[PDB]
Amino acid sequence: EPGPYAQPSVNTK
Amino acid sequence: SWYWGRLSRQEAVALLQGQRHGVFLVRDSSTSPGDYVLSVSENSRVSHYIINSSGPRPPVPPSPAQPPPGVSPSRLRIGDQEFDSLPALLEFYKIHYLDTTTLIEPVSR
Amino acid sequence: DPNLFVALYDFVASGDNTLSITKGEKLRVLGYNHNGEWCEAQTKNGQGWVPSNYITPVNS
Repeated sequence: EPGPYAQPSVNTK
Repeated sequence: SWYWGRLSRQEAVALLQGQRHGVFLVRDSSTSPGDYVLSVSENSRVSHYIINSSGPRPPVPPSPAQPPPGVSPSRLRIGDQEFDSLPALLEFYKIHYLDTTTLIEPVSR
Repeated sequence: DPNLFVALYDFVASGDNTLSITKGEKLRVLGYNHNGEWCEAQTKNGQGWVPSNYITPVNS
């Protein structure tokens, strides 16, 4: 749902 | 050259479409007011990262040493790192491994 | 506050989006920023961009 853009973070679970 | 203002999403893609790797450019987000976006023509796919940028030209100053109400600097911010402006931002993406390989030069020449 | 605000300090503008304003002055804020950092003030002189902290609603 909350996927408006890519957003470079590279974390996740 | 790299600072594209009022660049429509469909336009960016139509420009980067079929463009060799290394081509990148900044553009104002559509569903994000006062927000920039990093465009990069990947391997047959143009990616677009969301970036934040101050609204007005004037830089907002800080409040007195006392408790600052709604403290929100106008500095640049992107992901887990901040920057002074777009120039520095673009440089980062070119020096970092965000998308496929590193950036080379802006869509312009 | 329909459009009644006041500056706590003296702000200076270089003609840009900002507007040179003094401290303790009352301005009409009819514009805000997406992040809430800037504040668009307006007075008899015209409109101007004033910080979100340097300005504050009038005494109500």
